[PDB]
Amino acid sequence: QVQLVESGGGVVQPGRSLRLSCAASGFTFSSYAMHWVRQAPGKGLEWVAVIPFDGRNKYYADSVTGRFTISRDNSKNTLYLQMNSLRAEDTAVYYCASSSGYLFHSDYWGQGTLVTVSSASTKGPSVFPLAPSSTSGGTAALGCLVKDYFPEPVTVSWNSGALTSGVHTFPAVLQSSGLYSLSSVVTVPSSSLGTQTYICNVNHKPSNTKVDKRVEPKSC
Amino acid sequence: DIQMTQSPSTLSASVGDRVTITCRASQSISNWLAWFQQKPGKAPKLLIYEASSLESGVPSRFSGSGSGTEFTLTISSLQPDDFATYYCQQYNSYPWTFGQGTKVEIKRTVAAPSVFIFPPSDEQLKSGTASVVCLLNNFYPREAKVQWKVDNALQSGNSQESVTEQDSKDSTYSLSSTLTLSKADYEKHKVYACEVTHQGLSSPVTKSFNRGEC
Repeated sequence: QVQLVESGGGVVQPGRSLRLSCAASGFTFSSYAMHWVRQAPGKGLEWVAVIPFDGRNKYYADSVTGRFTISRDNSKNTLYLQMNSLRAEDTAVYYCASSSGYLFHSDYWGQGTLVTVSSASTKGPSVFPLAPSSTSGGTAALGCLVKDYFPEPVTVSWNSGALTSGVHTFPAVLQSSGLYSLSSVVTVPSSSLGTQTYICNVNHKPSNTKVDKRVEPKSC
Repeated sequence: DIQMTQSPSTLSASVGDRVTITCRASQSISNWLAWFQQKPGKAPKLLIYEASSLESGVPSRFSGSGSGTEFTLTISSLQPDDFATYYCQQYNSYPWTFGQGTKVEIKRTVAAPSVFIFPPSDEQLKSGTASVVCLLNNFYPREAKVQWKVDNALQSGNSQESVTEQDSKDSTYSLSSTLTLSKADYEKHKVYACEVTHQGLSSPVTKSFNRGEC
């Protein structure tokens, strides 16, 4: 059926340029207007640009006028966004979107591609234990501090997926160094530390980093 | 462009409540106003077009009204799968512009946090930094205050906080706070504590440790 696939996202130093692409199948791409929309991390949707089927017009959000260029190749069934003079505030997930009518319909949205604009450089995370401490009963919290990575995202699982109940993985914060840090925690019965193994699984695809860190109480 | 201002930015309601969201345009948009629903990791869904027409297959408990510069989305009886973020969007003019969004969260009873404190690992101390972590687990409402104290001295500017979305099972939040110090500043002090203030706590809860398992 109807699908839209963005590619070309990654990281960019400020003032530089990046080109996105979106490929379409399952609908008559050569007769549809096509839009870009972006969404910065946990912020709102922002409309970026639109181009009709024949390219006869190109419209742009005020914040990207003069720096961004939308174009299309109906032959290949693909849409492009050329971004120049990129700024920190252009960091966002970029989506292609269309419609069988005029307005956006959920069927016609892409999966998104992340773009991060920053003077920081790609970096894999350091993974540190958040060690638990009465151990005969009660509740223990433990976790992993996933620190100083770039760009987003990391994924965190626990015991390779077999531990999901009580897991909270927090949204990253941006440190003043330009690097991200987050935490992942789980509450377990404190008596389980004597019988059970707890390992957090961290993945940072942008740096090909894969860490498994066992989290144990520290030796008194 | 035409600037769209939604209010409120956040809202807590219970199942069965009547919910009303307002959107104001900076100039007239006639009736070319749309409302969308977005759940996280989901594509936006069109609810209302041209200000008051219901999209095909959208519960009749959703309605919209208005013209000109002031517009309203209303949910007559709030249902469980309607807790989401709601955007208005004008299409009178290019550039198309979205409002900033309205998050509709679930109301529930007060629930005080379970508090936990984590010292920095030896591994991170070898690297020259110390992160101290304070966890506030499963609390409601979202408002909480975390104060770091080092040998009883309030700290400021050296911590960052993050909060989860509402849990799917029990509608609470959790919050993580990290205090960051250089290894040098860390070893200059003994007592590390986070103090937590919250509605479900009759007085502030403190959790602490002494550097060097003391």
